[PDB]
Amino acid sequence: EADIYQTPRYLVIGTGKKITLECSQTMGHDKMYWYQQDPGMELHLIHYSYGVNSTEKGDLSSESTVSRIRTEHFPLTLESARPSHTSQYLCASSENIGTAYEQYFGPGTRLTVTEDLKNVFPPEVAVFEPSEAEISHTQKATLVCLATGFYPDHVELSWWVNGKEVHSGVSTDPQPLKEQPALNDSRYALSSRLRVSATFWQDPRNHFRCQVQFYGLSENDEWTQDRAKPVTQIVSAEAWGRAD
Amino acid sequence: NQVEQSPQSLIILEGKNCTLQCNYTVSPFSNLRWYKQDTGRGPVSLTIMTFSENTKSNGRYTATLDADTKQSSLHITASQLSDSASYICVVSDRGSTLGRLYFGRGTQLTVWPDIQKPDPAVYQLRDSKSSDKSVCLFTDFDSQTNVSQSKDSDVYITDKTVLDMRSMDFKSNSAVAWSNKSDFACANAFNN
Repeated sequence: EADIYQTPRYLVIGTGKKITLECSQTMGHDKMYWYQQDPGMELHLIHYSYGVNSTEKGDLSSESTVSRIRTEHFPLTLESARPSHTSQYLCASSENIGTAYEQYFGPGTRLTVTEDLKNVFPPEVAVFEPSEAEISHTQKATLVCLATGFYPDHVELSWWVNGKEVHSGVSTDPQPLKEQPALNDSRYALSSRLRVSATFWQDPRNHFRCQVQFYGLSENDEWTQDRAKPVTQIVSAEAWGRAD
Repeated sequence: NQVEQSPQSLIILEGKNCTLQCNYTVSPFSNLRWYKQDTGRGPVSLTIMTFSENTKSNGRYTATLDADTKQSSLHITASQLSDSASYICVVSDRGSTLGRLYFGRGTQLTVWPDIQKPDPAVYQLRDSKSSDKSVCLFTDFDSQTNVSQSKDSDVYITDKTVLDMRSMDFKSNSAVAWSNKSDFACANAFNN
């Protein structure tokens, strides 16, 4: 049973570091693959294995390495980190008999190579109460949340109402935004909207909280700047229903 | 060896039954698969065909394999915005053991909502916590509307994003924008 398990799903790393993405399959599939798809492009197989002790490349210019010491593990690796590697990473495995089945559910590993790491910044969450106008006229309140000044593009926003993460009446920007596009290392920004019935918004017992999961550094990484160490964490902003 | 997919990009509305095709150049075949990779997520096995006909269903999905096997078509019925994703057609040189799969660049599928009883409008929102900054929101506009991008270094504008209020069976698009005070007003913003 069980599917596949890639880890980490998120991680920021400074050039020159030894990265070792890992993924395993509780399905016994002998065949495993490793795809990479830069942003705005399709899948490109880089490494594949038919089983233990078998390692094969798809794109001669890979720069990464793999090891199939076990049937369950096919961990990929990139000795020295480089900003050219910055992209997504998909681990794959396929059935062994009959009409080949394939499931590289591998949620993927979001990788971020940073030219030195003093360029890591957490987000600044902020919620905005609905325009009374919208309400009077529409009779529906729409809350907005804004993630600002955060690098790298590794976040997961969520809205919690009275203690429950909701999905209905919610829409986030599929793609974040660059505050200084002029910079290839420009800090990002992301918005999100939540809509409900005015009546619901007007009730002061109703609690609203826009949660944001940020994936920064690990407690071990070396930090020296005169500011808090941008470690993987969470930032939130909340609001309360008000009649007015 | 050569996997050809078309269209390459597409945009449609709900309730509509779309279809797309695949063509290629491989010596032998055995498996033909269609996936539904989502933004930042990994692909999904929707179907796998063999020398077995040009018809296999799975819910609102319908695959179709060419007789001589030179092209296939994935027929989708009553489109749902949740289906909006890129789909890849992948073939393989037969061999559950020694067969390689060639993916197609795919086709970015896009699904907008049915715009019935529209009502475009821009609202200025105030900060929950006392501050001097704010944001303008444009909402309830037909999907056909296009959201121009600030292009103004100091202004930030998000692309339209739809949300669905199941409880009320309502779906409304909406784009936001904001700046760092000064020469800013919901009027000039979102201006063509």
